[PDB]
Amino acid sequence: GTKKGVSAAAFSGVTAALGDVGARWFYTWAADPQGITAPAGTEFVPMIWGRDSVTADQLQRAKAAGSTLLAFNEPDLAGQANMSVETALDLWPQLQATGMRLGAPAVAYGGDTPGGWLDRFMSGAAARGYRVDFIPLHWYGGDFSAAATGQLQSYLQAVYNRYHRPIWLTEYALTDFSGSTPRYPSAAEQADFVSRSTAMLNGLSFVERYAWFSLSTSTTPTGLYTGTTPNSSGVAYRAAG
Ligand code: NA
Repeated sequence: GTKKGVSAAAFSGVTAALGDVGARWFYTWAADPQGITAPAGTEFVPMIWGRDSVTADQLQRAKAAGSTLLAFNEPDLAGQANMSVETALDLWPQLQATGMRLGAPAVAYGGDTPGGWLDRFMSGAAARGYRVDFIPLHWYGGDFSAAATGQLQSYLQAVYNRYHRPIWLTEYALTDFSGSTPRYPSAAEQADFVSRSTAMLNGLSFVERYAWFSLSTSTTPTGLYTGTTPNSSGVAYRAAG
């Protein structure tokens, strides 16, 4: 398959972990690999994370580093890119002018909601004659049962049905963020979800790429690897197509 990728940072053993897990692509939330040496066959995808990365220098660096460009990360959240739709649209021509295959900003929430951030962005892009080649999404499930895969699927399908752009899933895991501090599944629940979700994602033609959040436990408790050693979730992700 071409779909399976990961987000990553340059922790000790990252090059080995990327190859071990079989990542076809990766990204780093930045315009370059952030110190990661990718294994052969693992494609880096640059990102323009927020307003401060919309510079001629960053855009040229991104275009030198890869072929596909991801736009702003969670502009809908104050603790992430924290950007209005208007600001994102006004910056958009600079990203579009790279000529790269271009992903929408990845909203944290509400991608299928009429009048939400993504909907207003896509509507304004269409009105302005802008190009948006694909839509990357984020999804963190708070229901840790076998039902989680179908919940994720329904969100992806809703966003595809609304805008008819191919979908990337650039962050996903089981994590309940409803509370003052994140709540996580058991290791077994997580590994089962990795298996079921990747099988689902591999069968949806409109999902081009997906990336578990994240490769390393140094990034998040939902990490797949500690150093070069996969946990049961990393083993399940490695086994996925
Ligand atoms: Na390029």
